[PDB]
Amino acid sequence: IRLFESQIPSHIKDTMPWCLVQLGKLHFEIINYDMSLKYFNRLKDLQPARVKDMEIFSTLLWHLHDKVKSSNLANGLMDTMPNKPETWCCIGNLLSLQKDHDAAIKAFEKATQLDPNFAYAYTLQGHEHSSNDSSDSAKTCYRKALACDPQH
Amino acid sequence: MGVMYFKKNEFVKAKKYLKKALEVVKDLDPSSRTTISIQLNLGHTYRKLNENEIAIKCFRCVLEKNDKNSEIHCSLGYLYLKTKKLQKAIDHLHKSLYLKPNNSSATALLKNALELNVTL
Amino acid sequence: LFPVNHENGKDTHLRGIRLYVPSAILR
Amino acid sequence: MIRRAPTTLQLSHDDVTSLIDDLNEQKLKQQLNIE
Amino acid sequence: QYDYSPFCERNTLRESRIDSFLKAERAAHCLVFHKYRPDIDIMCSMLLESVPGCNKEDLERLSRRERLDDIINHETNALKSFWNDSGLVNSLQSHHLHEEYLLLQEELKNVYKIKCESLRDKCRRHYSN
Repeated sequence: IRLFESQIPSHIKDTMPWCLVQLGKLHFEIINYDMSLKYFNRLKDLQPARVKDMEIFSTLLWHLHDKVKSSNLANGLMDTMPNKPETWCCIGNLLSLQKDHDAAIKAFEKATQLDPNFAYAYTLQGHEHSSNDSSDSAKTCYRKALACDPQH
Repeated sequence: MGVMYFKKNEFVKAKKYLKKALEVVKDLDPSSRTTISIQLNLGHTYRKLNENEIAIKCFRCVLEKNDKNSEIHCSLGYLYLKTKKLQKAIDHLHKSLYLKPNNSSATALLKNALELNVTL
Repeated sequence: LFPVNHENGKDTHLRGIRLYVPSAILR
Repeated sequence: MIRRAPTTLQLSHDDVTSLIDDLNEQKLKQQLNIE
Repeated sequence: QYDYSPFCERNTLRESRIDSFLKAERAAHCLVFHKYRPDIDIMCSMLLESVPGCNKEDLERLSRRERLDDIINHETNALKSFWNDSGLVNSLQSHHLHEEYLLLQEELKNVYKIKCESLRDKCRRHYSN
């Protein structure tokens, strides 16, 4: 973040979508929730129909309980690409945000079926399975999550 | 002959017959489920011979020729945990869990490896 | 046991039943 | 002719249990040494 | 002698098929050539010569980069384009043209509509398929 502040010009910083994504993910990692949202909104302003890595935003907006923006983003993402796994995991995150979670598990497993090498879908599945007061399924899901991404 | 000398708890001659088998088949036909058996059995003999480096090499080679193999990844976890290469051990063990979630020894192996890593 | 119901009923419902015994996050 | 599929050695449960046990006493060795 | 090698790579063809192909081939060519042997001969301002459904007038329009009798002219002209210069329309009775015309845009309109959702619900169609 200090390197952004010093070694990155402001005009490049507030214009590059990739720098915005990296900066938002970084501020997520420091658990700076307010900072990340007002730049991810700028990212959506730059291009609404971009998927890349929307898992971070889905995780953020689940915490902030913004049901309407999440609904809009999920609708737009599906209308753009149905086969990208991040879109399906965002939908499952919204569904878990609402209330029902069995269909969220099913959506997550389908998203993992679209691309077996997506570790964040596995780890989101495992984190969700804790809410199902079930541990063995959660434990197996966590193990298969860590299998996909060694450093997670 | 190598397999049966292995089963007879006489490993040294089993290795020489399996080494001869490997060298006969080395030049031709790396594929076709024959060299796979040769390297797997030879690596098993080394792991039972207590020499680990060439066993790891052979297991890595056969893993290159075949990735979907829970037993291979379990053996890699065994060999890596025998040495102090904990990260490779846990990585291959998690791979084995991914290939087959319900493995008996693998769960205890993961628990022991994680505990050793934390205490390290 | 529910041997009889009100106003000479036939069957019986059971709305609720419970048993009692003694003894922030990253997504 | 129908060549038989060659037999493949299997990683038994007993030897891996022996190794995991040995590792448990291995880690138990220096914990008292550290103390 | 009539050459039949390309019609079948087998070097010998039974005489029944030799006249069968020769009679059929000549008739097929005589249909296209006239609105004789095939081995003897096979031969015979905007660059664009023809587009299905395009009359000479449509082609001319392209170069520019664009009451009972009169409707009968529009009656025939509509079926000229759709049927790719079919000769049976001139033999058709005039009153039989009307019902075919009415069904034409009715089917054509149905194509127009064909040629022209909640988050939870729209996920099922991908999963179930």
